[PDB]
Amino acid sequence: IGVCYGMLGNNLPPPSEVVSLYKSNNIARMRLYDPNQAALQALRNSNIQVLLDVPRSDVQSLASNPSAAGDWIRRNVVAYWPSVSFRYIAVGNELIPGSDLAQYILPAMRNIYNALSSAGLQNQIKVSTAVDTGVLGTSYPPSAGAFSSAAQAYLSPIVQFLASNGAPLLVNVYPYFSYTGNPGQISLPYALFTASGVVVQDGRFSYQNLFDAIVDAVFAALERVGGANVAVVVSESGWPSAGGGAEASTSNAQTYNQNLIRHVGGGTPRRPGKEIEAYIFEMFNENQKAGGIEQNFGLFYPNKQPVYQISF
Repeated sequence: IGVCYGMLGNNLPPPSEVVSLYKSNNIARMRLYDPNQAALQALRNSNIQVLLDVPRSDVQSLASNPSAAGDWIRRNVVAYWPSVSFRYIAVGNELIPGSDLAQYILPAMRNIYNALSSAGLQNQIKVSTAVDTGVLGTSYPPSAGAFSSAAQAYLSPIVQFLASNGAPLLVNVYPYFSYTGNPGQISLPYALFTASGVVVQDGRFSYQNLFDAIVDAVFAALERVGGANVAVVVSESGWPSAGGGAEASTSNAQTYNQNLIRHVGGGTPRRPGKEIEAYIFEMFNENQKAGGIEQNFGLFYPNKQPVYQISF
C-alpha cells in the first residue's frame, strides 16, 4: 500500500522521521504533492516508491517554456536518481475539466515524458495526471460509466497518450463523499467494505463495496475512449476520524483504511487479475487544512502516535 504524505501542518515531524515511520510500518509507496527538497533527500536509499506531483504553479511553464520540463526533471528527478525510487510524475491534481490550467496538462505531460525518455527513465517513471471522480457523467451501474463531454475533450487525448506509453490514469477516490452525499441511498457498510452480499448486480459483475463501484465506473469510461488497457491508480482514498458527522470517527476511519488494505490485492470486478495500486490519504492530521474533516484524514497524530492502529 501507499500513503499520501501531506505536509500542511505546523507541527509535523521532519521528513527524515516521516521516512523512518514509513519504513518501520512497511509502507511501500509515498505520494508527494510537490518536490519538497527535504523530503526527496530523506527518501534517498529508502526503497520507497514515489508518486511525485507537479505543483499547480508549475504546470503552465512546463507546457509553454521549452526549457522548463528539462530543468524541472533535472532538478527534482535526475539529481535524486537512482537513490530515490521514482514511479510516477502526476501533472496536476484535480484540474480536469474546470481549471484554467487544464489546457496545459497534456503539453506538460508530453514535455516531461520527452525529458525522461532521453534519460532512459520513461519506463520506470510513468507520466500521468490525477483527476477526481467529477470527470464522470453517468456512474450507475458501474458499467454505464462515462466521462462528461467537458472531461472527455481533455481526457480522450490524454488517454491516447497514456495507452501509447503504458501509463495509468490516477484517480482520487472517496467512498466517504458518496456516502455523505447520498443519505438513505448509499449505506455505511457499503462504503466501509462490510456490506453483506451484492449491493449492485451489474450483469456478470457483482459489487459488494463502493470503492469497487467507483473505480469500475472509471474503467468503463476509459474503455470508451481508447483506454481499455489503461490501469487506474487510486492516488488518494481515506476517511476522516473527526470534524464531521457521527460517522467521521476513529472506529470508522480504522475500518475503512484497514479494509482497503485487505481489499486491493484482489483488484476490482472488471479488473480482478492484478492488485489495484492505492494511496491512503493521508499520513498525518494536517492542522493547516480547512477546519473540520480535512484536518482529520491522518493515520498518525503529529507526535507519531497512531490515530488508530493499522497493519499496512
